[PDB]
Amino acid sequence: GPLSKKRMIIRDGVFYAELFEFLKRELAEEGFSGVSYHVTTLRTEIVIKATKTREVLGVNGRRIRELTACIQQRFNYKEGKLQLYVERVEVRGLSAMAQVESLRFKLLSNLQVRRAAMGIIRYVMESGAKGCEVTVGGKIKGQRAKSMTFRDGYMIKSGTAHKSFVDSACRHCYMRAGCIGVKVKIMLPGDSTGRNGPSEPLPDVITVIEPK
Amino acid sequence: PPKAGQTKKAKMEAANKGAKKTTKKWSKGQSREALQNAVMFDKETYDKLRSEVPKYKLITPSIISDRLKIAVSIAAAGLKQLCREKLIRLVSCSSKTRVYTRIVQ
Amino acid sequence: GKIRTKTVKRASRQVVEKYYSKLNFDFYQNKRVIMDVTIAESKKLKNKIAGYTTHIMKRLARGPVRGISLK
Amino acid sequence: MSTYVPKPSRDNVYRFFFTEGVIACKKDRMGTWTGTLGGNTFTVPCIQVMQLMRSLKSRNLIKEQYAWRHYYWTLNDEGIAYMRSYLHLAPSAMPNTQKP
Amino acid sequence: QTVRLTITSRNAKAVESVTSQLLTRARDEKVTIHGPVRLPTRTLKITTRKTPCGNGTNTWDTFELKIYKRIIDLHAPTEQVKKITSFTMESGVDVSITILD
Amino acid sequence: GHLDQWRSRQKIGMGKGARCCVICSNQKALIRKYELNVCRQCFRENAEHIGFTKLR
RNA sequence: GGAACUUUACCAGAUCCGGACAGGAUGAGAUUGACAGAUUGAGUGUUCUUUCUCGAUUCCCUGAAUGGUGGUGCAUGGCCGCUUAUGGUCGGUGGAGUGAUUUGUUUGGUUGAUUCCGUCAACGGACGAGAUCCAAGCUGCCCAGUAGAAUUCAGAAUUGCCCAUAGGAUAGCGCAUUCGGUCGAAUUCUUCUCUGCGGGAUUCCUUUGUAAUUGCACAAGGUGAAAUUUUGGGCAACAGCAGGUCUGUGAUGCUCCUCAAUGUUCUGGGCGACACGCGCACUACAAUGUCAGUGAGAACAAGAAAAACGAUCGAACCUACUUGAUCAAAAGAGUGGGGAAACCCCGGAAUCACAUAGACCCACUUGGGACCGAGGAUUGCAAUUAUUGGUCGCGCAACGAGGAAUGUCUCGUAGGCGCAGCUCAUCAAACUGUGCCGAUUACGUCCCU
Ligand SMILES: [K+]
Ligand SMILES: [K+]
Ligand SMILES: [K+]
Ligand SMILES: [K+]
Ligand SMILES: [K+]
Ligand SMILES: [K+]
Ligand SMILES: [K+]
Ligand SMILES: [K+]
Ligand SMILES: [Mg+2]
Ligand SMILES: [Mg+2]
Ligand SMILES: [Mg+2]
Ligand SMILES: [Mg+2]
Ligand SMILES: [Mg+2]
Ligand SMILES: [Mg+2]
Ligand SMILES: [Mg+2]
Ligand SMILES: [Mg+2]
Ligand SMILES: [Mg+2]
Ligand SMILES: [Mg+2]
Ligand SMILES: [Mg+2]
Ligand SMILES: [Mg+2]
Ligand code: NA
Ligand code: NA
Ligand code: NA
Ligand code: NA
Repeated sequence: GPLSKKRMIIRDGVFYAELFEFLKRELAEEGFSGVSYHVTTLRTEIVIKATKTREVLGVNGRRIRELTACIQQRFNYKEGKLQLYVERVEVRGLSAMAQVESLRFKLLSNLQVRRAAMGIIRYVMESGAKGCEVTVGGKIKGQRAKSMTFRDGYMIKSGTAHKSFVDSACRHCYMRAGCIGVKVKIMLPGDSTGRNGPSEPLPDVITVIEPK
Repeated sequence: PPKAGQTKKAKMEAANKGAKKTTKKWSKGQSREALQNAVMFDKETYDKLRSEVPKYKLITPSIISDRLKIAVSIAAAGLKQLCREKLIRLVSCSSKTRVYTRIVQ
Repeated sequence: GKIRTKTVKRASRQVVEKYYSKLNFDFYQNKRVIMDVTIAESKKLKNKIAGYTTHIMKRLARGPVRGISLK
Repeated sequence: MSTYVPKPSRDNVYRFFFTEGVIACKKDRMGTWTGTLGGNTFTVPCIQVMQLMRSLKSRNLIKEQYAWRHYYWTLNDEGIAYMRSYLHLAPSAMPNTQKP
Repeated sequence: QTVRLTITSRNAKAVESVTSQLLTRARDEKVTIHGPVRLPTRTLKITTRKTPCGNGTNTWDTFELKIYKRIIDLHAPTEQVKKITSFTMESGVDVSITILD
Repeated sequence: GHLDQWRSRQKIGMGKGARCCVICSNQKALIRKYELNVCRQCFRENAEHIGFTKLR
């Protein structure tokens, strides 16, 4: 029987959740910045966003075919019905998932916490971001655990508008003494096109037309 | 947990063994006298209903029971009969409640 | 409690400065002017601005108002 | 549910692993794993294929990923060469991921 | 021969940016149309505790998922209908072809 | 012999032992509504990717 | 976190290695698996007797490794709760101090509001508040063969003289009413319903009101569907807590066990065990009632399955109708429909109503059903420690309004009343929502916290 329309979207959501999780673990070393799919009658067209496009494709498209085999076998895709593409992030410093993975890799490379977190913040605001906040917590200064937050710029924290103007991501960094949690929130600037911006004015800002 | 200080197992055991019954009765109560109401009509009681119950300004099954020392179930039955013979008239009526009154002249 | 916050008061002072000639003593015609000379995500704030612009205009007709500069 | 894998079933699993450079198997002790191997199809218990990939991973012949009760194993360059030696396939034979 | 066009999606904006396109393409095809009906919006509700351990005030999390559905009935042949539907939709919108008798 | 005795109750496939969590294979506090079969704790982390949004 | 097995972490016992890999001793006989008898709780090759089968996958021992609902939340991540439901918080440059620090961020009025106006050694900013978002009410366009309505033809029903076993009150004074099975046609339309963007409300209007001696505002009334954060929620800063969780995870450091295991399965039991104390509910103590009838009548919602199995559908899931029925309930069957605005469904919920001329009549009583006995059916691999209904018994079990104390609440609210989802093979005195009937009191204060 056809699944109820309320059961088809649940299946579609659960499938995307698993697909997102698989690529997060597989493409952690690259700046995996989301995945989108477009199911048509002929194929599926799964598209992967990452900062290091060359590292996810491999040589002569080796790794992207390994990922295609992974998804094909997991979800039982007939041959030729699944296609995978990878596209580059327009602004690397405006992606919280790419910046949080960069920060986690810095910490695992024995970088200093204040130096690494500060280095992320400058790069984020060199890219045109309105604000940025980086949080690092865990066993940084000894047996006792402390959480240190570094801020710069604007950042709204209340209401629902902060879910469309702020890009956020968190990661677990497993160090020798224990796991360390890193959070990166980036307040996106507005865009006329909306390609890498919320594309709407701030909910509280009120501009007045200059008389002509 | 609030583990009581210096409380024994013998202290525990003696506490539950003495905790049966005893403390109760937080209300005064103020018992009442029983109501001896007849469930069927006697000759003299039925005579009162046919004569004394009319020419009452307000007639109600609970009132008649308070006068003739009878149950309300048969007090209402007699009132329905007195209406069938037009001795009393029914002013207010429902399934649960009936009000009667004496006829004029 | 119906105080106009500083976002409404500042924006309504900007509108009076820029479009004093077009404004009036009534809410509904002024609110129409506020609709196209302002960009805001919220209709409620545009409604509160139109209410305070009319309050400024009634204040201006009686005398000068601090915070409003008309050349 | 036994980990005493047969030699023919190990060879069939290794043949699928070389033909398709990846094997995806569900993490459950009951249940069975299904593969094609070009023509027809074959089935082996999930615990047995997981047992084979434990050996390969401990020998650094595969890389292992796990997400949502599902395993993902991929042969590496040393693992591919071992499969050619074990399956006795002639040189220049490569998996569909390697093949253009 | 009436053909039924069923559109359903999670996105309110995308669910009718295809119905408007389907309505427009058929108007360019001059095929008589029974207007797009907005079927009732069904909300999927899941209410769970916020905590992972059962400590503190018992606070809950109400999660909602809305489904938007539209239908267009048009008197057009299968070939003509396939022309109307042969264009790129957005992600997360599925369109169903159904023939009514 | 021992092979048949192994996991006999599990192959029956009824009760809370049969049902587990599709993300972490946990048998406690499972959301079976809409056939999600997701933990209540795993749901709150994956609710946005599935499509559920937190309003009112 | 409603535990029959499982879950399950505990207890009494029995299996398996799910000890990868590396180095050695065996080895094409390394090993695997087993019918019969007995060992055993086990027609459990667990082991044993006896052999057959398998085949280089494995066994033996040394290190190692893995797994764990093992410890430690006082080693941690993440999330949550709380401080803390109020209005709070922080730089830069300038001023003041030897300095911690201070000013800004202050007093006056106002506001739920560090909300505004004014003043000013501060000037410029940032976050929280507000704004934003989601649902309700009023309304626009769109819209229907998954929603409906009004007419016109036909077909059928009532039809006028009627005064209840006592029969009051309550609209009618060109064409008389009905008839979702009469499963009848035709035509017209969007009054109800569906809904993606809109509109609409803001102190907008008025006081010879308060205040004003600029202002920011306030109170009554008006307009209005709505009259003050419109109503109800969601989000919610900065600083913390040795708050909770290592029993959510393939989140995790250190440490513990690791082949008669703290791993993992299987059998059985336990989590339920009762002199007792406490939290939170359910049912009551009756007549503004209990029974037995009859009427009119909601809203939110849920409904079936795979790379399995049979011939792309078809069965699981929910139901309606009929039957069982030539005689109890609960059942059991057959047919059809529904992937869910399509079937359930014109969603016949219970409070409620009844001038029902119904029974009871103040009593631990036809109140109240605790407790227990016997029959029967259903769910399940398994019902004993009653799984759950239904039938007849018990009702002589307390309980007649509850001491000191104490919880929550301001209008479609409290209280009452059901219904759905969720846990769910079976099982709500639970929670999460939903609608139904619907008040008393206050429009305050800083006495208590
Ligand atoms: K279900
Ligand atoms: K377990
Ligand atoms: K913590
Ligand atoms: K505060
Ligand atoms: K100084
Ligand atoms: K006040
Ligand atoms: K909160
Ligand atoms: K905090
Ligand atoms: Mg803000
Ligand atoms: Mg707010
Ligand atoms: Mg139970
Ligand atoms: Mg265990
Ligand atoms: Mg664990
Ligand atoms: Mg703690
Ligand atoms: Mg200060
Ligand atoms: Mg504070
Ligand atoms: Mg057991
Ligand atoms: Mg318990
Ligand atoms: Mg019984
Ligand atoms: Mg519970
Ligand atoms: Na200074
Ligand atoms: Na300063
Ligand atoms: Na641990
Ligand atoms: Na006080």
